[PDB]
Amino acid sequence: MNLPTAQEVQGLMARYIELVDVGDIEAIVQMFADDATVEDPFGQPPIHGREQIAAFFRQGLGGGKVRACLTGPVRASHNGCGAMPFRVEMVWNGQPCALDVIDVMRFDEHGRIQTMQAYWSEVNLSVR
Amino acid sequence: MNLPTAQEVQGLMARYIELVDVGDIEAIVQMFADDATVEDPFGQPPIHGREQIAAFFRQGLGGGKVRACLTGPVRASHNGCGAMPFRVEMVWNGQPCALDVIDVMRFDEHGRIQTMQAYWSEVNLSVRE
Ligand SMILES: [Cl-]
Ligand SMILES: [Cl-]
Ligand SMILES: [Mg+2]
Ligand SMILES: [Mg+2]
Repeated sequence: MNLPTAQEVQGLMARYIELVDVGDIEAIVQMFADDATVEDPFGQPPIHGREQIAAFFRQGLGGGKVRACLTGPVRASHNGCGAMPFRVEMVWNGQPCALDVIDVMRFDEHGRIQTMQAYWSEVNLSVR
Repeated sequence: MNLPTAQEVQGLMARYIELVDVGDIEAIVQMFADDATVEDPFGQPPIHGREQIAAFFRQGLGGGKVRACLTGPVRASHNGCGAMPFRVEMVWNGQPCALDVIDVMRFDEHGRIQTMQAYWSEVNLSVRE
């Protein structure tokens, strides 16, 4: 509970996708530190504020049917950071779709997230 | 090339992995901006400039026997950045091992790598496959 060790990073990151897949918005939002920023998709301004991280997520996961799965292991550093590949199954244009995503996270001392960057574009989005 | 779009970033990144996979250390370096910054592994201090970058890559790759392959699609942005998952197979002490990596690249307006972060560690080395 201090800065996560690489093995522990592999744990918080993978929690984090479970939770997202099970749809627990409230549990997602206790993972973020108070000053934490969300860039999703990377390219677009950091979000920020705990009401605001919680409206972000509630806009993405509210309607309960999203499924998110890792598609390879969590790469983890020794300075409390990591990156992961995954896929998301969602709805676009009324129809089911997927989306391949990569997250990079830094974990502050308190084992909470501080930055989250998500990489994807249309170029990753596939209609099923 | 100017800043790269998203489709252009997917293609630049995938070529980096080939060039790595074939071991053309001058062609790799030349993908980088003249003043580019490598952090590999992210967290060890940034390797700066093509001289230093060349010394780095020669020391990883010059021994031979490294092969590198993507393991899913490149995740691109519209601000010339991306991210890709890949696996590096090598031979250590004559035992083969696999290393799972994600590189994160930021490209300039010539379409040269400005900055490369490589996320991995010792969790990510697996010495039976
Ligand atoms: Cl992977
Ligand atoms: Cl993937
Ligand atoms: Mg090849
Ligand atoms: Mg320049």
